[PDB]
Amino acid sequence: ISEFEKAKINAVRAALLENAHFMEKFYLQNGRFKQTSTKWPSLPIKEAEGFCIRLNGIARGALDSKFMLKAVAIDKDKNPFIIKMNENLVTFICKKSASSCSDGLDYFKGNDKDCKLFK
Repeated sequence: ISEFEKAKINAVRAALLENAHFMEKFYLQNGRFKQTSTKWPSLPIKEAEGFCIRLNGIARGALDSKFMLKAVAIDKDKNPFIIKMNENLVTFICKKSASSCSDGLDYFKGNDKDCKLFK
């Protein structure tokens, strides 16, 4: 049970690691220590590891200092949790849903429940 969580989380969180680089752009922009480092990560992930990566929430692209990074399980049953990426390099694991999968892989979902801080 619990092993599934961390394994599945890690898997799509690897895809969110792409988003960790995307949000890292933000880190590198907001905190420029070395100017020689040019950095443009662009998220090509819409779905990965049975979860979907979408830009949704406060924005749908880099606008302010906030970077919308969301991974939602296509199947909220096959996968009870959701993986959300915040600019703090932090993951939010919720049993709730924080968005929807526009890829139209197989299934859609809409449930709210428990949340968790993953740092």
